[PDB]
Amino acid sequence: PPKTSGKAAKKAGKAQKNITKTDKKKKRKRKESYAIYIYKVLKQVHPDTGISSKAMSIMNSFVNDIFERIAAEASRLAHYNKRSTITSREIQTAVRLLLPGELAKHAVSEGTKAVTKYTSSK
Amino acid sequence: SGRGKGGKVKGKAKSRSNRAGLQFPVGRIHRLLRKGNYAERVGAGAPVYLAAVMEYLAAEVLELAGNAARDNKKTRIIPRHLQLAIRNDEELNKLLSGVTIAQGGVLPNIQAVLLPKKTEKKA
Repeated sequence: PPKTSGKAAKKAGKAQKNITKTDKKKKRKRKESYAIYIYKVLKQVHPDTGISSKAMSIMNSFVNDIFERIAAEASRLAHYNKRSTITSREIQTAVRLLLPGELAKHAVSEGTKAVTKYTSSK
Repeated sequence: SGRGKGGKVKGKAKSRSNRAGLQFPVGRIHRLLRKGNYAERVGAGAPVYLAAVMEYLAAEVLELAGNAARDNKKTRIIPRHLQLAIRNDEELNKLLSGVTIAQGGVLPNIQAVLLPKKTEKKA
């Protein structure tokens, strides 16, 4: 609206892009994010509950690691079949290798829903 | 422009192919998987299942975190819950671990971490 941004960042930096609380915290080579997923699922389980930006930063890193660990099993299984591709076969087994069967049976059902609704998110 | 907004600008760049949010496209997923030497390609339908699994995991974590936040009479979950309550859950801790100090039983490898016997001693 009349009166536009006077300064721009692009210059030499002292500390990391001389950021002081104004922007989004960018560090530790973090690139893009599951924030959309977490913020979407959060309100489906706990709508009245919210989350701090600090917690979100750690939460995303925590939940991501969980998937990373499962992805490792996928590569492990594919290695037995002498392949380098991830399919439902690996996913289903990978989850059952780390996550208890009681919970694993819930994950499978959730996946079936996603494939039937053709939605890559809840 | 200088004079004003001559054309139609909207997003970060001008292309029909554009990414609205911080989402991860198939190409980026493949790149990450290859960077970790996990897989080269993904089967059709698998990304849909992968997403569901991820959302399921997140749901469980958010359930515990959200409940814990309310216990502390907080409207928004604080980082203290992630370093305390979330660290107490054995299920989450199990999947959050890799081969290091053995927590659970799942240690992928040839034998058990303790080893069923001793080795040979030389005289």
